[PDB]
Amino acid sequence: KIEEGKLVIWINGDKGYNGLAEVGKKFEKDTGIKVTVEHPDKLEEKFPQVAATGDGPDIIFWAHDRFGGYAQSGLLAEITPDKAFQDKLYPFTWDAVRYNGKLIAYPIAVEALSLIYNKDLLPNPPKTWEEIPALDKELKAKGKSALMFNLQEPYFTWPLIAADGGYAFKYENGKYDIKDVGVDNAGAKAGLTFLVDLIKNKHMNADTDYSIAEAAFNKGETAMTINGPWAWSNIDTSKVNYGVTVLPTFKGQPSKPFVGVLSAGINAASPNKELAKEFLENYLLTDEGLEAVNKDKPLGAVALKSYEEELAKDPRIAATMENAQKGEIMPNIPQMSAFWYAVRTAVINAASGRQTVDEALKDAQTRITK
Amino acid sequence: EHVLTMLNEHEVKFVDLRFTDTKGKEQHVTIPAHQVNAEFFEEGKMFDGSSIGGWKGINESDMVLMPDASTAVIDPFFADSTLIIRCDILEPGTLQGYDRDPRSIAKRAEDYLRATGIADTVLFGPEPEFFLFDDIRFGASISGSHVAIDDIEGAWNSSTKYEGGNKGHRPGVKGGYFPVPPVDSAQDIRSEMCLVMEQMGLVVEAHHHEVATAGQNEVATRFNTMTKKADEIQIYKYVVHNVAHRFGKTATFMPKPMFGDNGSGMHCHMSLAKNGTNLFSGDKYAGLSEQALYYIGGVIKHAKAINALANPTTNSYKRLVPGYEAPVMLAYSARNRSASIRIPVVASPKARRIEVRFPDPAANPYLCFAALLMAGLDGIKNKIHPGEPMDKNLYDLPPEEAKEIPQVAGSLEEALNALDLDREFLKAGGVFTDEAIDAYIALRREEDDRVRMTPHPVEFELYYSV
Amino acid sequence: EHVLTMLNEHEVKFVDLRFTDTKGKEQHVTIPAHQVNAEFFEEGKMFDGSSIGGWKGINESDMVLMPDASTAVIDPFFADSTLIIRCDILEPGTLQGYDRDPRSIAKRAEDYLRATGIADTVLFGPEPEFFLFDDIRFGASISGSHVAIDDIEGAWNSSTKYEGGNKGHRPGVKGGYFPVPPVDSAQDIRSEMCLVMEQMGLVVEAHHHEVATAGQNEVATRFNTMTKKADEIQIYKYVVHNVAHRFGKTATFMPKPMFGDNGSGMHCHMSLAKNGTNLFSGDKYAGLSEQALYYIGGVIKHAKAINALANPTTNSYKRLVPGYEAPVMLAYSARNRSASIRIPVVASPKARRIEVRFPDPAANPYLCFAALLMAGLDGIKNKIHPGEPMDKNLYDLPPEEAKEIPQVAGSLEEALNALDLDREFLKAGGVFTDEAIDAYIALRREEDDRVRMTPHPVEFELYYSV
Ligand SMILES: OC[C@H]1O[C@H](O[C@H]2[C@H](O)[C@@H](O)[C@@H](O)O[C@@H]2CO)[C@H](O)[C@@H](O)[C@@H]1O
Repeated sequence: KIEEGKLVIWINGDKGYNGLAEVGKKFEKDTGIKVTVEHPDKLEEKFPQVAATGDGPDIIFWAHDRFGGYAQSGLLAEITPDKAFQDKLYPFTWDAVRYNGKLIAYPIAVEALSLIYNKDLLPNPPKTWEEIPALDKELKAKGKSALMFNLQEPYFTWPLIAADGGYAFKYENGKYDIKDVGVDNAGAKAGLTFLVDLIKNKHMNADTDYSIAEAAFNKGETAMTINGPWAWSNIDTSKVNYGVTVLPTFKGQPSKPFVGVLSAGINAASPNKELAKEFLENYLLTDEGLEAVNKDKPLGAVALKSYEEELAKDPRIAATMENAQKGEIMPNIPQMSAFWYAVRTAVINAASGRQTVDEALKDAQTRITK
Repeated sequence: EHVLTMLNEHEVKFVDLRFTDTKGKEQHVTIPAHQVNAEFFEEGKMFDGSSIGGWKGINESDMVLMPDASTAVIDPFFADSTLIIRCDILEPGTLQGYDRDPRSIAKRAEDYLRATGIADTVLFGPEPEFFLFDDIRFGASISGSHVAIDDIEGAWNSSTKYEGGNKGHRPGVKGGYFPVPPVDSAQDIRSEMCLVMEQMGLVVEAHHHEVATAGQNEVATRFNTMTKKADEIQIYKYVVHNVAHRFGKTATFMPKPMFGDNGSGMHCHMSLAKNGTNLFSGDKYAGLSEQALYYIGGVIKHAKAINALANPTTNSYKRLVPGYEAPVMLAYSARNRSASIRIPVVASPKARRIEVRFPDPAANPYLCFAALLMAGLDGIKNKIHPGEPMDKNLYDLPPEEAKEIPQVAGSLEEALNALDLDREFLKAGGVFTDEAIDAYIALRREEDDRVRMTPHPVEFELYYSV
Repeated sequence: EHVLTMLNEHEVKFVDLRFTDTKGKEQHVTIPAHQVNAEFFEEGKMFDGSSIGGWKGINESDMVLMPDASTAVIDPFFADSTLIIRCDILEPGTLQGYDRDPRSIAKRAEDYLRATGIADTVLFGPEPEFFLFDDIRFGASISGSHVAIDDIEGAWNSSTKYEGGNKGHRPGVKGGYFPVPPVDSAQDIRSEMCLVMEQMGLVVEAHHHEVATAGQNEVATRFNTMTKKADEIQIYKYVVHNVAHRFGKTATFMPKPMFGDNGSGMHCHMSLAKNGTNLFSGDKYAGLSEQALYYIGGVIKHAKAINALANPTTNSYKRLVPGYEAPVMLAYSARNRSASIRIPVVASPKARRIEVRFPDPAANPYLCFAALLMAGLDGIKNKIHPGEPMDKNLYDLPPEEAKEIPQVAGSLEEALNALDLDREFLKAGGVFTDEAIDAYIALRREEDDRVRMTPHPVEFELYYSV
């Protein structure tokens, strides 16, 4: 079970782990329990492995889609905030962290992808995916490109796949039907085809990853990128003149991002649960704790009503909420990990031209309803 | 993954792998649930090809059983919890899809549909009928042959002495259409079949006693996309056969078990679609699109070849005989039930479709449906016009111009021969290979021979005193 | 100690001591659990040798039953809790291991393998097939003889009158390969056999109906080291026989109970290993090591002698007859199923092995497996090359060069004679003694005589009117 009489936290590398570390600091200065903040690579993958052995962090932060699986494997402790503490948070955010009716984590923030554009190359962002090719044609003549975003993570591409009808698991009478998947239907096929055509026709490259896309927009070479709130910090730092807005429509329907609820879970294997709960509910989940974190890497829309209230007014935040509203909150069922790995292969194989769209989506469909 | 959770949710002990042979008969093999792993889904399981009729020969026996995770459903009859998973038959290494695998062939045909861009999905609504008996006996040896049918509903039992008395409320010959119980003795059983069919994913629209005495019955199910429907037919038959068995009966999908009363048919309602719109609705005859008409023309042009798959038994032709209601005239109409192609008159254009009436339940789902499609497509690609609808009368009077208008094959051999010659429309898109077709024909010719070569009881009546 | 705790954990009242005789039949004797003490394991229990066929004679009757504590398993059929413990037969005082004890012989053979250093473990994956009937009657006296088989699945019953009606869905002749129920009437029973087999330590891979009408079936189990597998075969048979009995059936492992339909075989998959690596994978033919080829050469060189153990009944030769699929051609191939040695085509080199197809389930596990090994080793030690693989055809056409290539023995006597002459490879390492071999041969010659001397029903058909 290990741990000690201290706190070890694991959070993804794209989040404000230094803001989080500033919050451990006044936990410790006010308590004697020192907090250690780490951001291992693949932590979402590494957790189940080391926690399974009874070790790992005291507290784990990830989007809520991974939590149903952790809970089913028994890796998380059931938390118990009272109705007063519960009351401070938006209720749709506690729903995201419920597995078989029990709460298995504290909801922190609401994440949705947005279109980010360079106001200096493109004062007015395109309203449609369909006018992007033309747009690229024009910029390219000027040594630039219309759009670049991470193609290696299915999370970035799902909004387009889902726009005209693709879907993960059908939500039917209080639950998700694991055998009803919409990764190979006509909307999903139209969406991926459109993407592959972008590449085919040299508007985009099959290899773009997170870093390539980020450096491109931050250096002024591409006019738009698609990313979450956590990327805003580096943009600010590069001083590009950027706007954040709704994603473009495809076939007249809104792009539909999967929405993630950034969440903090307590290792079932920790000796520190009480410490952990003090920290979360009394240090981090305050206006002050959230703001130390948000000044490091922006969180998006926060689940704490009080702070959220001050947060947006911010047009970046308003846009985040609008894309979120057109999207769908992810399922947290154990099957989310099969879905993601199947959809990850499919896109890469299709973008790389190793498989046709029809072949890629069909394999994915088969793999999932495995 | 859905499968791996169904295994835990139902505490499954076994997995029953199913597939269909060329003749259309569902086959199976079972493995313990613990043999189901990640590998299983990506590479399937190996089995001997040479064992199934008309498949691999002397040298290339081994082949692959590829589980189709979308088909997972619990078996409602087996004693120990077991999950059924339909499989396709793939060539080893290449993992392509065996030329002779009827399910692969049907899938190929759905692919070719999308490819030609004519439509994106095919809709099949077959209506298989069947019989429920109490006793079925038959045999054939050098010194003779026979067949004896028996059921508590058989009109012939009006005179039979029964242990606890003859309660005598039976459907007379051709008198089974809807007398309420007790004349209809199969209400409870038809419903169990319905409930079970639905537990297995089918959607039931209705159930009723059919025309013939002695237990002809029918369970009507909702249409579905071509390949999924053929799967449903297999399940349908399975449920019918097994519920009957559990009730102390025995069911048969033979097309004509009795001379003198109704045979069992399997009408096939069809229509095409693209992006949710019904490509068969239009301003032409009875609410049809010109596409529908070309389709009909195709079916009519290749009828005799389709027969080899839709009426694959010599028995099939004992149903398709110059009778009044015999669906043997190759024509269409919205009324004339002499026409093998009826046009349902319905209000919503969303439900416009055609009904090809000559198929029987003995037909291989897959191959029958596929052949129907391919004929339809070839009717479209080549804008084969139907001609005008027949609204006059059937085969008898007419008899004016000797009434030699189009007709379905009159014997299995004739149908097989048509299939032989008229095979191009099936080879289109590489759906059917010559080898597959030739193998199928060979399997059926062997069957045709048994019947052609074995003296028939009636021949004694007719010629013993010659 | 594990045994003494199993006694308390399952509140065992009896211990059933088991062993196998020369013919291959499992034998047993029971003692109250309270008779199991420390002594029991170190010195075993005494019993009369002279009682078992082909064992000690007139003077040296007494011998030792040595419990092998690793084999402890609960009997799933007996009414009172009882623990089964397999035993070896040891010579008294010396406590060596009786020359004629088939399990001792098999152990000796595994030892000799390690000794030659050729490999450290042998892997056997036999596939015994069997039949499940309802009625079996036979007899022979001065005035005649007969055998009558009956099963609800038998095709011949298509004409039989049954009390509650003939439900008639039966597998036709050679038509048992996979029709789903109700044609296949043994799903529930095959699974009980599986569950029970596993409760007894076996690991099941699959179960299915076999080719023949009238109840041919098969339960496929995972391979294991040679001696442990022969133990598994005995348990396997026991489970099959007893589950059948409990279901109102009767099972037989006879190789050919019916003329005109499939016999039952027991293919044997084999491979060798050392420190976890498969000594049979290589760059040679079909993924084989040159060691595998020498092994094959050995098996082929000594085939006729192996026959005396792998096909120890006159009946065995009614399965091994010039037929198409008859595994009688002494050759190897990865496709040609005319070849008695198939080479499974598999991806992982970890699973590379050979399949010797001619064995039947009547074979003594122990002696059959042992003889297969010894022949293989002698093939290695003497680098006996296989020659080239046969990929042409079987016994019929060919018929070119009269096709007199290697073949398995054509009669039991011939096989016994081969074993007589070609015994050196078996005596190697002192595994088989001359006395053991001569005794075995004598037991079988007595059996061969009954069949050779008793008039056969067919002889009347052929010669009564002579
Ligand atoms: O691409 C699949 C991946 O998507 C989501 O991960 C997001 C995460 O929610 C965001 O917070 C941000 O960090 O980036 C990730 C994509 O790189 C799922 O939460 C995750 O489970 C999934 O594997």
